[PDB]
Amino acid sequence: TYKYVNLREPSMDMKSVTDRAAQTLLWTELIRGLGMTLSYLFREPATINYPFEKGPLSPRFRGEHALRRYPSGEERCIACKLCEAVCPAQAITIEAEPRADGSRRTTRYDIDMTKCIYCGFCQEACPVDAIVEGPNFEFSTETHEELLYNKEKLLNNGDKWEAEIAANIQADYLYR
Amino acid sequence: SRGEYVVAKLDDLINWARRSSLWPMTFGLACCAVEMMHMAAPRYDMDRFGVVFRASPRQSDVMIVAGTLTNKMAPALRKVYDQMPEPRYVVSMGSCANGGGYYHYSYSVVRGCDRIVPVDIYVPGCPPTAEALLYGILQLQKKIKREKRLRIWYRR
Amino acid sequence: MNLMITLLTNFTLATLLVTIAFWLPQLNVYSEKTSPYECGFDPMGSARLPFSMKFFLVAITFLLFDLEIALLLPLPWASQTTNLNTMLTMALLLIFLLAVSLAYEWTQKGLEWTE
Amino acid sequence: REKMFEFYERVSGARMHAAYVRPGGVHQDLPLGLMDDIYEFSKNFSLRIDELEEMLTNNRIWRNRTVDIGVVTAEDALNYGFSGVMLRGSGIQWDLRKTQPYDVYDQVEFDVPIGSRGDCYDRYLCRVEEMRQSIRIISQCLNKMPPGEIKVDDAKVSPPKRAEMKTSMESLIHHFKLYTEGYQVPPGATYTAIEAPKGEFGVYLVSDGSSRPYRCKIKAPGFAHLAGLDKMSKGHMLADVVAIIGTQDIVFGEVDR
Amino acid sequence: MFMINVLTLIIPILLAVAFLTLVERKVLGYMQFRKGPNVVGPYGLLQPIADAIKLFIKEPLRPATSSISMFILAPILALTLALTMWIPLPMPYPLINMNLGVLFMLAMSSLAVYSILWSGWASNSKYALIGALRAVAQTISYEVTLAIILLSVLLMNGSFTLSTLIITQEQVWLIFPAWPLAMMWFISTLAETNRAPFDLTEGESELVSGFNVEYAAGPFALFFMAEYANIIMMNIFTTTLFLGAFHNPYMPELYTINFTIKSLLLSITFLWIRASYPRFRYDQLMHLLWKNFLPLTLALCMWHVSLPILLSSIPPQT
Amino acid sequence: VAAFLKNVWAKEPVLVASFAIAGLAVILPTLSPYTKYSLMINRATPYNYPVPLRDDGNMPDVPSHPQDPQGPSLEWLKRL
Amino acid sequence: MELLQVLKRGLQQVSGHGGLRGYLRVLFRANDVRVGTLVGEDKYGNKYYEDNKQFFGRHRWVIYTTEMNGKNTFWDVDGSMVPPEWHRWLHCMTDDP
Amino acid sequence: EMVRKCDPHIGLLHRGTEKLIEYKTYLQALPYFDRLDYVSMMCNEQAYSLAV
Amino acid sequence: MWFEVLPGIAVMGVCLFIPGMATARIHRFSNGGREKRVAHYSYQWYLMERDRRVSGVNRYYVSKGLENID
Amino acid sequence: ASATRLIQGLRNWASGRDLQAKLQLRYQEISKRTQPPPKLPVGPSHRLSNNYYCA
Ligand SMILES: CCCCCCCCCCCCCCCCCC(=O)OC[C@H](COP(=O)([O-])OCC[N+](C)(C)C)OC(=O)CCCCCCCCCCCCCCCCC
Ligand SMILES: CCCCCCCCCCCCCCCCCC(=O)OC[C@H](COP(=O)(O)OCCN)OC(=O)CCCCCCCCCCCCCCCCC
Ligand SMILES: CCCCCCCCCCCCCCCCCC(=O)OC[C@H](COP(=O)(O)OCCN)OC(=O)CCCCCCCCCCCCCCCCC
Ligand SMILES: CCCCCCCCCCCCCCCCCC(=O)OC[C@H](COP(=O)(O)OCCN)OC(=O)CCCCCCCCCCCCCCCCC
Ligand SMILES: CCCCCCCCCCCCCCCCCC(=O)OC[C@H](COP(=O)(O)OCCN)OC(=O)CCCCCCCCCCCCCCCCC
Ligand SMILES: CCCCCCCCCCC1=C(C)C(=O)C(OC)=C(OC)C1=O
Ligand SMILES: CCCCCCCCCCC1=C(C)C(=O)C(OC)=C(OC)C1=O
Ligand code: SF4
Ligand code: SF4
Ligand code: SF4
Repeated sequence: TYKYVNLREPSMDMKSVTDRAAQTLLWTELIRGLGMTLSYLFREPATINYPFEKGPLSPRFRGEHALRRYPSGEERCIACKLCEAVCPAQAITIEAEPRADGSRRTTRYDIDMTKCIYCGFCQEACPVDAIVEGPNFEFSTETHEELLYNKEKLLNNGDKWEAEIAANIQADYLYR
Repeated sequence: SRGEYVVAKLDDLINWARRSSLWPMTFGLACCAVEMMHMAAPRYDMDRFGVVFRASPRQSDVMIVAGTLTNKMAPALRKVYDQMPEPRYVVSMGSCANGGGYYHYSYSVVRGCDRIVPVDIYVPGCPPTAEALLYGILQLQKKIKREKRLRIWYRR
Repeated sequence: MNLMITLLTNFTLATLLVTIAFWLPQLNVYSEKTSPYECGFDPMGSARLPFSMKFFLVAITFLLFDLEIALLLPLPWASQTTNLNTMLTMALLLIFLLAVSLAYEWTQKGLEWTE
Repeated sequence: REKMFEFYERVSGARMHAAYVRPGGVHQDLPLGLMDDIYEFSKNFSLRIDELEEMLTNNRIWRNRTVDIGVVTAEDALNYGFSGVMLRGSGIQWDLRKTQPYDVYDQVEFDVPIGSRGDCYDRYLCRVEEMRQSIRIISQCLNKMPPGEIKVDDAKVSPPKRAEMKTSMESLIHHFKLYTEGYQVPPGATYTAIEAPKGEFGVYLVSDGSSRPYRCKIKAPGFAHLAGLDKMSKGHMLADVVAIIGTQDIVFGEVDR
Repeated sequence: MFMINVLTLIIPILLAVAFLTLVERKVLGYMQFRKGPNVVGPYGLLQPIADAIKLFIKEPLRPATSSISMFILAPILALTLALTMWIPLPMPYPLINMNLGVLFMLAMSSLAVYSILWSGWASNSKYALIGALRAVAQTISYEVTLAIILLSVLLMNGSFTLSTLIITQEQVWLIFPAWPLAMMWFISTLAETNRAPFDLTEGESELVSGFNVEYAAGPFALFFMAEYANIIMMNIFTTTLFLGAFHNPYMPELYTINFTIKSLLLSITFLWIRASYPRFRYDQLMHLLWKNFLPLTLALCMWHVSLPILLSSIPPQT
Repeated sequence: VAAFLKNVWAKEPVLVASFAIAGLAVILPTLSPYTKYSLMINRATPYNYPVPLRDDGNMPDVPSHPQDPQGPSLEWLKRL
Repeated sequence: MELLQVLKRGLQQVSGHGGLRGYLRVLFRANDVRVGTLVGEDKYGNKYYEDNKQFFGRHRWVIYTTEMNGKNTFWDVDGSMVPPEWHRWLHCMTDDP
Repeated sequence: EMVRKCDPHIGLLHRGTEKLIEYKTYLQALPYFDRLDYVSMMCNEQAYSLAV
Repeated sequence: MWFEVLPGIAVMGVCLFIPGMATARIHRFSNGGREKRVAHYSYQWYLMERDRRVSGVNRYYVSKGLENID
Repeated sequence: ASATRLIQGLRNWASGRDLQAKLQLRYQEISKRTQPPPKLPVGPSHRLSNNYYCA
């Protein structure tokens, strides 16, 4: 149930001594290393042509956050604050009140993307599938405050990426 | 005018030579540097873009702050950034370098490297993927492409 | 004459690649960019302190073995003489004396580094 | 390593930091088609270990940088609190997947590589042979995967499914209270240490009955290994101390917390 | 019309250095299962132009503690001695046909070390000091065989004339009677030119950059292009020594094409050794060129003195 | 002697090859028939001018023209 | 000989891009000249290609449009230009275009 | 270059993880463990999971 | 694939073909359509200076044969 | 897997191993990106009787 790595004694007949002396004087293992490197020279490299070719992803992938809607236009977020109660970095800040038809909705739904740890506890804690962490990962900004999303930016992320987020939830939701 | 055309083409030449020869520096801090090594890995391959590491700050062009900036290393970060010759750029990788991240309310963490150095590109993620980091690097190249150095010299 | 012209050309466009390296870009000089590099933290002491050589006996014996290729170097020409067995004996005497010196430097552990 | 990060990204949604293995099991079941791709990876990974070992193990320049470098005696290894390969390079037959086994490591058969000289080179060979044995354990785990659920069915600890959270009342209450307050851990303290690939990685967890930890000390192997760096570096040079810091595989996030 | 001959020598062997940077990065990439540059030009063919423009529009950064005179003189002397070691190389005709061109190559090798050496001293830094005295430890290791190997190979030539070395190898290559000298000279030129496994001066992992760790862009360019001019000149010199080709006095371009492709194959061989080996510790460097190569080099020096006498095959000195 | 020779060929084959090549370079020109021909070629190479002689009357071994049959000849070099 | 087949595949890659002009177009915009089965084209002009004989990562690509939302994207191709319905197919979140 | 004393100053990445764990729940304290040994992620998850 | 290193090498090949080829042509332009005279030894220089003296145009490469004598 | 048999044979000789049998670049042998919808099993406490939580 254990093995001795490097407990080999070399052979001391004249054949193996002459073989190791030819290995020393004529550099056999160095030519082995050169041969393996030359073998990789004649291969197809694994370099995908970004930005035209993309690394493969799954429908579980956790990227940019987005607030989803029902298939009628109504937003899903009913202000229940589980996503900011389970958020391990306190990136989500929610302020709510009954809106003009008496419905439980949010007035403030902020996600600080520069506190966010992209672990997806908010999308698995949301009882109505409102907050999700969608597929976008190419959203680098040139200023810090552009990565402090309010409710408007997250709803626009949902309206932007809904035709993909709905399909990824349709692909994965039986595992959840 | 002719001189505006000449300084426009020379701006295009120097912006081409600076965005197509970015030399980052071997400088990571935390988990993002593993992914930054994956951006150097043969799948995404920074070196096809001219992006290749130089360990010294004197011969580096961009500093990718890849990881968590604590209080104990913030003067080391500032002196490393200071020892880069101009033009030098800063790409902030990951949430801890962007805004403190998962250690934001900590006693020992600088809440974003933009308290220390001027930051050009903020790359979001924990970690951002190597593809997202390469997206941020190509956005930095697009930011260098639209610089107007000699035009603003010609107009001032 | 051609050697001086060639050396002047090489030195000239090696120093005209430096005078267009210092005067062409834009400088922003301040007294932290020109600080000594010590991987981010401030250097402890000077780099003009004594940097103790471990390979010092090999460094001295290099000065006694580098003279040998001021002595063994006429051997392509010394083979062109008409007293040739004497030349061959003296040549093998010189390489043998170099070899006996190297053997003595081995056996007293002179080629090893200190500490 | 990129392909295994694709395996993480498929099973959990993130390439590096998954938050997948949770108290109670794992978060989410394996997606369909994952294990067949793990088989297609593990079928070919041995040739990669072979060509790494071709480039380095019998190479004379690799040996002259690592054979007489960083020798650790056994008693000074136990005294310095070393663990993992740092013990196993020195010949200390100790592996927590054998001696103090956890979840199903007593149900998988593998070997433990034992070094002979305590140097950087035997620790290199121990890490290469642990890659070999990890391929062996992945073969045994792909063959012996059982059907069933992936969380503990104590639904006051692990959350219910979303198909039953939206239908049952108790499952909705348990979802609510586990994602806001969380489960209450009973009072007491444990020290649970596993064989991480760097050595004995421990958690000393102190709970006071609440839903939050009272204390959580993180024992890292790299802390004690980097402590022993100062003995291991004696009589060597800079180009050897870089090999000693290599063979003490340090990740400083666990060294510094 | 000799100044035009000097320019048509030294400007294409700057363009060859420039595209050697691209060949290095791409052959190094395909040996590392990746690609090299292919974005900047059509399959990377304009990447070195971007690197050459970039280093001379970046701020030069003369340091505060640097002794400035030697700090500026070190890359100037680097690129000067890198260019001027190409002039006795027969291509099949050298620029300056020297009767003792081999000793010119050897002495200007010995003077090129002071570029690295004064750069490490003048840039008053600790890593630069380590990179300079590791160049001392490397040069006292390779110079103690670089002259005896090059002596033993010219005992079949008759002189120190590099142009006569074409006439010497008109029948057989001089690697066939002297392949131990050839395989030892090749490692001595690896250790001469600070290339891997004998980097040891610009140590990326021990040091940060070694001697040129303070040199920002512009002066750093004249160490890097100097080093690559040294490796192309050194493979051309190795090719002239051991793989000397057919020379037609009426068709010189045949010899030019032939030694060009041979020296390109040896340049790819340098890139392929740099892509495959760990780096020596710089004492094991010294215990190689003194304890292993030097005894056998003395033995082969005895053999190559006695053997033209032994077979009545002493070559002519004229 | 084969035991010590195999021991030094097992530990230090570089030095065994060194002493073998050096011993051949020592002893082998003393056992070769061609070492005389080296000296004969070197003293048969005309660097200087063959300064002629005033013919006193009795020098029968010295020619009066280079194509005369008396004098030193290099037919041994042409054949070898 | 099979090097002749290699030269024939190179010349039919020159043929498959509409000649030398389109060959140089996809060369200088893509740094990649291999042909592909045209899977689709969105409402912006981004063309989406398969080649299942390539390896996993190279088997699906996009040639971006030259004008998207008023910006000249001839040289400034961008990863964020892909619409979300093609972002599953291109990133291999599904087999289905 | 012979090393006479090594003093590794650490804490340049001391984030104060295990004080932040005290103010967060067990599920919220789980992703701190991914970032300790950030090349051995699910092993740290497994160790924390076995402790809890 | 790997043959994409073959353009750059080829460019480097031309950048090693240009010097030596040129100097051969330069040795055939300054020296009357022939090779450059090699004077390693002072006798060769004496013959070369004799050629420069007997050319009549103060150029060593302009040769004079039996047409110069009667 | 698109390499010529000359380059394939040179590559197999240089590495000393059979490389087309074990390729590190993935092709159509891998799993499909679109999978059928699963039916995940339930645990032992998903019963309607003899399922008192205190037991
Ligand atoms: C110039 C054209 C090409 C030439 C060939 C070179 C191309 C191939 C290069 C491959 C990559 C090498 C990269 C650098 C590697 C550095 C390491 C290295 O080489 O170390 C040297 C190694 C060192 O070996 P080592 O380091 O293992 O030695 C251990 C030493 N002790 C025991 C003291 C610890 O080998 C040598 O030194 C051998 C030198 C060459 C030997 C040539 C001998 C020829 C045969 C002579 C005759 C033999 C029979 C006796 C007489 C019989 C008479 C009848
Ligand atoms: C009086 C009028 C003239 C005034 C003086 C100007 C003289 C000419 C100066 C050089 C040319 C100026 C224009 C420079 C390029 C401007 C256009 C440009 O930037 O095009 C972008 C394009 C690449 O697009 P990109 O976005 O990078 O691609 C993404 C990846 N698909 O880029 C490309 O496709 C490649 C761009 C190549 C740039 C030119 C080639 C390099 C420069 C050569 C000359 C200078 C150096 C000479 C040698 C010095 C020593 C080595
Ligand atoms: C007469 C011929 C000409 C001789 C003079 C010319 C020599 C040319 C080559 C130059 C050599 C110069 C340097 C030689 C040094 C030899 C001394 C030496 O190194 O001894 C030590 C060595 C064992 O090494 P060690 O002490 O353990 O070192 C530890 C670190 N490596 O000890 C050894 O390895 C043992 C060395 C002695 C035994 C060698 C046997 C070789 C036999 C070959 C066949 C016979 C050749 C004819 C010569 C007689 C040999 C007995
Ligand atoms: C402060 C730091 C330094 C800063 C300034 C740096 C300047 C450049 C330094 C590097 C160059 C040093 C040159 C040293 C002299 C080299 C002489 C030489 O090249 O000799 C080789 C060659 C031998 O060939 P030969 O056998 O004579 O053939 C002709 C007869 N048939 O000879 C020939 O072919 C003969 C051709 C004519 C030779 C003329 C005599 C030499 C002129 C020397 C100039 C000054 C050298 C300064 C050295 C500075 C060293 C740092
Ligand atoms: C011994 C041999 C040594 C060889 C050394 C050189 C090797 C490489 C040779 C060149 C290789 C190809 C270079 C391609 C350059 C870019 C071409 C291109 O497409 O540029 C486009 C760019 C932007 O134009 P845009 O208006 O955006 O185009 C929209 C199109 N509908 O527009 C531009 O970039 C503006 C035009 C710039 C043209 C620069 C061309 C390259 C110059 C290289 C310098 C050396 C040339 C050779 C000298 C010696 C031989 C005579
Ligand atoms: C040359 C190949 C790419 C190397 C890129 C290194 C960039 C800096 C990353 C920092 C780093 C270094 C140096 C490093 O060596 C290392 O060890 C594995 C890390 O992880 C703990 C690092 O984070
Ligand atoms: C006209 C002369 C142009 C010289 C250009 C010099 C700058 C190019 C350096 C590229 C480079 C090369 C070749 C290189 O060898 C290298 O090592 C892997 C690098 O990364 C550390 C590089 O950046
Ligand atoms: S992914 Fe995690 S850190 Fe980010 S907002 Fe959601 S719960 Fe918070
Ligand atoms: S958990 Fe969902 S519904 Fe509740 S507050 Fe958060 S996003 Fe809104
Ligand atoms: S942003 Fe997160 S994943 Fe990234 S380095 Fe920081 S702690 Fe690690």
